[PDB]
Amino acid sequence: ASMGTLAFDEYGRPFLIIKDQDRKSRLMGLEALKSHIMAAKAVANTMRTSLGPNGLDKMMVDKDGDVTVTNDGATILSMMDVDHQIAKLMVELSKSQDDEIGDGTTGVVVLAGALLEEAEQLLDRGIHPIRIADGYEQAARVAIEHLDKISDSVLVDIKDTEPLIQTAKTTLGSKVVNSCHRQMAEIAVNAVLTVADMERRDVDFELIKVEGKVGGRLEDTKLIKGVIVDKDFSHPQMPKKVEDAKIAILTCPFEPPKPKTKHKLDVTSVEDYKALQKYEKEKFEEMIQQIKETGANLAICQWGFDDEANHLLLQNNLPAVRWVGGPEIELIAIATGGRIVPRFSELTAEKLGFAGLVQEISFGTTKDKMLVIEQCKNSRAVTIFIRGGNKMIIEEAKRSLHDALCVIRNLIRDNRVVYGGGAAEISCALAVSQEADKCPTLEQYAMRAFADALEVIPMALSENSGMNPIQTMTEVRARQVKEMNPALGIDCLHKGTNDMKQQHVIETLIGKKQQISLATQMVRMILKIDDIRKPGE
Amino acid sequence: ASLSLAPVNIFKAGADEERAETARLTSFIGAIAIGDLVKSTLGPKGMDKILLSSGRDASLMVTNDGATILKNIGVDNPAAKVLVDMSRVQDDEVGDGTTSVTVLAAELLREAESLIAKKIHPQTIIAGWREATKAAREALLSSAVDHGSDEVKFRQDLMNIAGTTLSSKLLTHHKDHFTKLAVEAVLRLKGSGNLEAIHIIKKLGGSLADSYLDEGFLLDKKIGVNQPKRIENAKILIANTGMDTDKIKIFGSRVRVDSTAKVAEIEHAEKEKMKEKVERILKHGINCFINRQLIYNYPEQLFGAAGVMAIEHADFAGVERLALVTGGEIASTFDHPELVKLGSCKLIEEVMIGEDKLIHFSGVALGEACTIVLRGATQQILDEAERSLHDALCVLAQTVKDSRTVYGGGCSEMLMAHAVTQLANRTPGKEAVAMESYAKALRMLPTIIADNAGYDSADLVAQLRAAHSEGNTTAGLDMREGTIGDMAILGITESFQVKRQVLLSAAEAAEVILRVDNIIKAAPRK
Amino acid sequence: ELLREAESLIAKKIHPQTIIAGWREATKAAREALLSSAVDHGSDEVKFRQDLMNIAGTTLSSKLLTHHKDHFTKLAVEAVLRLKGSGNLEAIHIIKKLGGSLADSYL
Amino acid sequence: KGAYQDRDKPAQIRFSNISAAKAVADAIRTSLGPKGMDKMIQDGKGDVTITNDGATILKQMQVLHPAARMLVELSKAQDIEAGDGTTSVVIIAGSLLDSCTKLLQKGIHPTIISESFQKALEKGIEILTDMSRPVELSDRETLLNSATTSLNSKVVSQYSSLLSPMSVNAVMKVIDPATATSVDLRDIKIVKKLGGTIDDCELVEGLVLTQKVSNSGITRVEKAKIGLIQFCLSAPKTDMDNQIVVSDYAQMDRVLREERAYILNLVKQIKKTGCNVLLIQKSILRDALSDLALHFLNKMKIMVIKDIEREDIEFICKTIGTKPVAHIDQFTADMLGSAELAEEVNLNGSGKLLKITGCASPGKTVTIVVRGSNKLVIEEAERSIHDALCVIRCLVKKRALIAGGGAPEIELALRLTEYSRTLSGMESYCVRAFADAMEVIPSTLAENAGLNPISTVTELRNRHAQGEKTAGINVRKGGISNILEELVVQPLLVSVSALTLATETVRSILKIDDVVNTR
Amino acid sequence: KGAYQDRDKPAQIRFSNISAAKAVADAIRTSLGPKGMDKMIQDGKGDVTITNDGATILKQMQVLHPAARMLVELSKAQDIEAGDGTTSVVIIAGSLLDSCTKLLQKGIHPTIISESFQKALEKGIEILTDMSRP
Amino acid sequence: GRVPEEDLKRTMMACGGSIQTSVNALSADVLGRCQVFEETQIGGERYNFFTGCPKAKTCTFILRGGAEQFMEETERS
Ligand SMILES: Nc1ncnc2c1ncn2[C@@H]1O[C@H](COP(=O)(O)OP(=O)(O)O)[C@@H](O)[C@H]1O
Ligand SMILES: Nc1ncnc2c1ncn2[C@@H]1O[C@H](COP(=O)(O)OP(=O)(O)O)[C@@H](O)[C@H]1O
Ligand SMILES: Nc1ncnc2c1ncn2[C@@H]1O[C@H](COP(=O)(O)OP(=O)(O)O)[C@@H](O)[C@H]1O
Ligand SMILES: Nc1ncnc2c1ncn2[C@@H]1O[C@H](COP(=O)(O)OP(=O)(O)O)[C@@H](O)[C@H]1O
Ligand SMILES: [Mg+2]
Ligand SMILES: [Mg+2]
Ligand SMILES: [Mg+2]
Ligand SMILES: [Mg+2]
Ligand SMILES: [Mg+2]
Repeated sequence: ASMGTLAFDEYGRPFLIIKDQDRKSRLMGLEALKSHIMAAKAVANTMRTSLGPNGLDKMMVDKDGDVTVTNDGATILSMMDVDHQIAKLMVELSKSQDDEIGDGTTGVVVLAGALLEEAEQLLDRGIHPIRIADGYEQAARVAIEHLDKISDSVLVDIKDTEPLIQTAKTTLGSKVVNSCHRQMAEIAVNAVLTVADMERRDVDFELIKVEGKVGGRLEDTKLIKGVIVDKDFSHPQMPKKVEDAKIAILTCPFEPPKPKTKHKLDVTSVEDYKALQKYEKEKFEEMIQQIKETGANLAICQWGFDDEANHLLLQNNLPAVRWVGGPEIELIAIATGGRIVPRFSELTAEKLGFAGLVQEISFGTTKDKMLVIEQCKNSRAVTIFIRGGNKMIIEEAKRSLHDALCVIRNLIRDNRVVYGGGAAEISCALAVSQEADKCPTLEQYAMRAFADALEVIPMALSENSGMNPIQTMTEVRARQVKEMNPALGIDCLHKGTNDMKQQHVIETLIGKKQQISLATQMVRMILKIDDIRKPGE
Repeated sequence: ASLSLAPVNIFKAGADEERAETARLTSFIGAIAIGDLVKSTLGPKGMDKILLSSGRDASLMVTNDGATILKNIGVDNPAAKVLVDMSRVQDDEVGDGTTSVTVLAAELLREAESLIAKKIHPQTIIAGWREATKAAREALLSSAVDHGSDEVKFRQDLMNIAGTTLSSKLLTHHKDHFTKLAVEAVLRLKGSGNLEAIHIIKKLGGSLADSYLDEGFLLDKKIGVNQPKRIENAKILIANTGMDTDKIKIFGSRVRVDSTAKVAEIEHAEKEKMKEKVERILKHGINCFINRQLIYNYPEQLFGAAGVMAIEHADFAGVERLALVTGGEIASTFDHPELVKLGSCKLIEEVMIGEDKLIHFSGVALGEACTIVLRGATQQILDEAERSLHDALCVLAQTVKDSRTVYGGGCSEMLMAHAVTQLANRTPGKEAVAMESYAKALRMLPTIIADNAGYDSADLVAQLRAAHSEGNTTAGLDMREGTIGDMAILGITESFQVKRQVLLSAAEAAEVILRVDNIIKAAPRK
Repeated sequence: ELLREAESLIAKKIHPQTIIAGWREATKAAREALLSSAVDHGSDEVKFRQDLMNIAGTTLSSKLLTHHKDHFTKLAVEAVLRLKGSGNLEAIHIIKKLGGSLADSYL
Repeated sequence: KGAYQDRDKPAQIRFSNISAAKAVADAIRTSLGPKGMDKMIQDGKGDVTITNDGATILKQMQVLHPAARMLVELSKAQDIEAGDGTTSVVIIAGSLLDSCTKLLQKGIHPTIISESFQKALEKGIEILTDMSRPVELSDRETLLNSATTSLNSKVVSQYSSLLSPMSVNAVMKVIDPATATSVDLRDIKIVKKLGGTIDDCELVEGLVLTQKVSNSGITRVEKAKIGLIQFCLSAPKTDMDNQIVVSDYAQMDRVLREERAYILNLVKQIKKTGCNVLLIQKSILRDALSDLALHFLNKMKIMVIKDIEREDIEFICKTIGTKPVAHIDQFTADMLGSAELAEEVNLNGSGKLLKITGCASPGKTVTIVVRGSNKLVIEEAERSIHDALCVIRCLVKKRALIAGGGAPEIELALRLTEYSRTLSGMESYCVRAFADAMEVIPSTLAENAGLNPISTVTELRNRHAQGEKTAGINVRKGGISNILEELVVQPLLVSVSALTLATETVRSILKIDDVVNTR
Repeated sequence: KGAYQDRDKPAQIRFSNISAAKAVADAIRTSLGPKGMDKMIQDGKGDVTITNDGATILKQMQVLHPAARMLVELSKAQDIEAGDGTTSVVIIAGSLLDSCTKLLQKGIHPTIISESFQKALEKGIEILTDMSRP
Repeated sequence: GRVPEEDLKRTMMACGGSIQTSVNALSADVLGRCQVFEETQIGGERYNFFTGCPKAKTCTFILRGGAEQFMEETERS
């Protein structure tokens, strides 16, 4: 574009102000604003086709050629190798929506792009970009209040989980896993409700292990109330099933003790050598005897062990797992109700965990084995074991189920619920239009633009569903204003009715509010930029 | 406007973003390329490919396995990579169907491109395909038959399934031979699914019919120097001890003395420790000692002086298979002999195969593991025979697990297509036009099977479709003469597991490739 | 489209001489059907003029002149009737003058 | 009108494979038979190789076409199963494929060609078995004749008079002739030593070692008691980390003295058994023979050979009845081997050899010392002697003998022509192709001998039709004759395995229809 | 569900043309009116030209986009027929296309836009004639 | 563990204790105190909150926003 400085002097002497000013570029003012708006519109029009049940996916290829098929706006924009700084800002915006909510990552981008596209026409008419940003802030406040007004509430109890299942089904309608729609919603709900702190209103996702294994069918995905590990029993002649398992969780390798300090044990005689030999033997025997006397029928170590320990476990009928990772050790403890023991001397019958079933699982013609721990009493940990025909659908299933879990988390944090299908956006657009009518200052135009931008989500849903955008949206808006019903939206699935409260299409109020707030704040930060400086090449 | 065709390009130098039609074009072309590649290997009259790597090793493989073919090609189309991974996952789940799932996915995607050209949304298409998948699932499951109860009929079904799995492969030359081999080898597992128990030894030379299934077991390990070579009524100790400069696990331990005499005393004490270990071993009352780890010169000498055949450096798989074949317990501690179970076999000798000697265990106790000696004229023949045997053994194991069987020769695909057709002509809208395409692909499967033989695929598939519409649910392709016949009589039966997996994985991959309307590539790492 | 169908048939394993044979038979059948469906009104002067106006309208429908089709149809028909049966299309000179609307065009 | 066959790449691939295979066959056709010559092969690194062995030639020339690689593997498989016929098998495969050329052109399906070839193969196995005659391993003249036949093709054929009796003695010394069903040629050790000529090759009944003697002055030992020592004669070293901490001046002298005393006690326990020859295994991580130990052994008049390899131990024990000792406590007299002589012999300034000759327990093992004027001729002498041993091995495995000089191939051509005339159909063309393909070995033998191949092969076919089924190409007279008077016989196993493996390789290559370039 | 519109290149081309035209219009928007200023244009040969004339400006800046070339031809036609308004005409064209942007996005067919624009044009000629005075 | 030095010094100034290199004299004068300690989720991250310190001579801003540079310009403001 334009250069930093183009004089070189009114006297002919060199004029060097900035380093590599000749290789550097600069864009200033309205042309800079329009470049920003063009970039943002490009990103938003890329994303808008991945919106809604009839939304399509994108195939992302990384540097090393790995393929990722997804409908998740945050994953798409993260996999996208963007160079434009405004596109980077939009990627950050979507990532922020994903961090805070875990859903809406495409709505935020579409809405921000629409806001900037309307600011484009407002700037053409000559309004100051800061005035545009302030009108957008005003309209965003109005829309947030209207969302709080039209919101509904759902019960987050563990007895009737139908509202939560409906919410999760709405969230998962747009993902490839809608083939197992209700199974996935059920397992997301049961997962969060099993592991969720109702009193604190907190949900720790480290306690939800989402594991995937190629093979089987997507319908085989299930919720394990317990843990799955990628290990097998240490000895090949151990039993592959253990019922009523009393579990000893240990972070001590079944090996002779060893000081952490630099140590040298000196052997100075045949008697010293034989004493050392007998010490080693008796250490192994004493370890196994302590584990047996604790009453355990199963051992789980974190640091692996050797041939003598393995065979002694086998002889003493103590199936054992080794080389289990720290996180899985923690999850097994939490699930079985056991305490992690750092050495055998500290092991007691009360520190043991209990699992009604510990089994080794095969996966066809593979030679790889997995260990399932389940039938615990009150497991505060849980595992989601995902199956499918390829790693692409497995990864998409993982991220979609993450979206569902995050949505249930947002419900546990705030039970208020708005109805989707663009209905909430149409209602907020109506409210913003009314407030713009009551506004007599120059921000009227910015607020009308905000309404026209809010209306892009119903239009996008209709377009992706093949309906005519303008016709469908105007008819449902007219119906909303005539018969007061903010649950009137786009019949994306062609169920006949436009009532999203009847179709059980459900969004989170904090989710929608976060969408609107993030889009408005980022659009403000973009409109406030009027000069770009970048290094050459 | 668009991400790519905008006044500003939003991408780093080297990236790209194919939009709707361009993306669907590259996806369909990649998938259909993969499918056209992997077909012509489909069916009894399918032909093999030469892989001919281009690395500095220039590996050379002659394969008929679709999974192997797809694994060994340099693919750069993302949809093609999807199909490749799908075939790999099929090969992991079951051992057969890796070419049929790929061909099915490719044909479905061809029909989907046709429908897109017919101006049908690639969500109406996926909807209709899901309905068709349901119909096909139900038709297949209703057509399945189970014979696991009847032992004789189950054995016959196993022989027929092995024969059908081998028909397509290089072993069809000696199919009646390798079928019996594979069935006996899978029955020797006694219900277990451990396919590692079935060891396959490829010995260059001899004819492919010289291959056999050892009545006992064979091991490619050596015997010690001063130790016997023949042992009758062998009592065997399978171990995982060190027996090789075996040091006390205390690692800070060091010998620090003031006298070479004391150093010599400590060395003698080490030797005495090894001797006492060997004596504890011999107190089990054994004639053979197998160790997963090495056996050094001194314990070798001790076992020789004791008259024990000491086989060393067997591996984890070696000792597992030996425990399965003899009944012993892999041990590492010898302070409780009453608790260590020993293995038994009537005889252990050394036999010759090709130019190499192998330990031969005859008269074994359990036999829950097997050894198959594969002989052949070329290393390529041997590798393809191993791959084909692996296919057959995996399928027979999966059938012993789930005894449900399903007739082959296109009977199953035609039955599913018949059900999909009923659903289609009873359903309104363009979902019917997509179900009809689903059925067209299902029919195109046996169409390709017949094409690869050289028959009038169109005429024969028309006859099959007419038969399955009339109600002859057991009509299939008779590939001897090139007509239609009764699969129940001809013995052309497949595993319901494998056919269901083919169907479902193909439909799933086609769905996941069809949902794509944009391909955003990132700058190659180069 | 014919070549697309021909690729489909080749994939169906049909010889590209059996295909040409059937295509020649089909061309004969189509020729005869077309020739039997054809109608002539050159005798009746009024109906022939109407057919000329209809043909000009159909030819212009696909083109940028469909905006002023009722105008350019009359233009083209009058200009072709001014030739008095001759087929010399060089006799019809067309002068493109930049400016004015497309409906300002005239004969 | 059947199926159009819209694709031509399968046929192109078949034709390319056939062309590559026929090219390999025609390249090595010149190294077939007694009148065939050798090829020199200079590797990329510059390793030169003169050879007449088909397997060696094909493995050494880095062929690139897949079909040629498969023919290489075929020749290796024939070398394994029979050790002789590695050129005939490749020529047969190439010829069968060259016939598949015209069959494919005629328009027969590759599957039909393969099945008809399997039929012809079974019939040919029948024919060869009918031709064969049984043999007793006691028939030393028959064994000598088999070995001479195997050697006639090789550079070592003027020395056949020397290397055939050796190649028969060696195998007959490493097997129990009454019960043996095979032989392990690792029991026969071959020692290539430059110098002299191939007429200097030797059969040593005892043991031969390239390791040098460490003692100076003690090179010859009569009435030798020999012991294998797998432990180290040097200062003690525990398997654990060991040190000797000195804190007083007296401990230094004490350390030196106790080291001397340890070593001396070791060598005295060795001498006490009567051992005068000591083979010490090779030891990394520790000195197997310290300077003190060598001094003491030499003073005690004991020959010492260290650096024995951990893979030659089983051989040395099998040879001289020794038992390997890994702890000095178990080193006694019953663990020794008695040999009537152990000498370090010099070979006319061309190196040295340790020969342990004479043995009270000479257990089924022999060694062959290969001499020669060049590295190339030595290597080819080794390969040819291996071919002779493998011929004797074939005779041991299958007690059946077949005539040579292209007689089996000609009988095959003839009887399979008859079989083809009887098997009317489209298989008839393929079987007749199989027959005319097997008619190529006699044609090649004639061409290489220098005769008119057409006339010679027609005379052979005519005489075999008359009934002289033991009639072949007499390169000594220059025409056809009863080949048993020339004593050209070979084990039936050679021809049978060659035919079988060639047919399997041809069927495999016919089942191929495409080539991919993986990555 | 109507017609899927399996192809997006038509829409991309429409949007690119509209963008190019709007860019030309916005580039020459500053040379409109009594308070508008002139542009200097240095040809590749170095021939300098200061001007406020829309036709001259557009002919002298070697526009490359097809739509921009067509706007140049439009301004030349206006210079022929009237000799005044060569900037207003280009600005009007660019603005009409900038409106076609949002219409297309709303999902109206270009043919419907064209016909409705013809209707509006006829009505606007009527309105301007009513405004006129002899 | 591995708590940053600045956050430790702020926790000290807030709760009212001292940082101890030795655990041999852990008196109530050196221990700190707050009315509430919690670990909560804040936008994808987990944060430890010490709240209720009445003698606190320190405070901690927690800034939200949709981009790294958004939050950086907020911090600069
Ligand atoms: N079954 C449905 N019917 C109508 N609208 C739906 C349905 N499911 C989801 N939507 C709407 O689609 C919009 C886009 O959500 P989606 O794209 O699936 O998630 P994200 O926006 O997080 O990627 C939401 O605003 C929601 O209201
Ligand atoms: N003897 C036979 N007669 C008829 N059809 C057969 C026969 N053997 C196999 N098939 C068919 O061929 C297919 C198997 O071909 P194969 O090369 O194994 O493909 P995949 O690798 O996908 O299993 C099956 O669909 C089966 O119906
Ligand atoms: N003295 C001989 N007279 C005639 N034919 C011979 C004689 N010696 C060998 N042959 C023939 O030569 C062939 C062996 O040639 P050789 O170079 O060893 O080929 P290959 O390596 O394939 O055995 C045998 O078929 C044998 O019949
Ligand atoms: N003194 C004036 N006061 C207000 N408007 C004026 C005046 N002079 C010209 N204009 C307006 O400016 C326009 C002419 O600008 P000009 O640079 O000639 O553009 P164009 O070449 O497109 O006509 C006319 O539309 C006219 O209404
Ligand atoms: Mg969502
Ligand atoms: Mg198969
Ligand atoms: Mg026209
Ligand atoms: Mg030979
Ligand atoms: Mg003017």
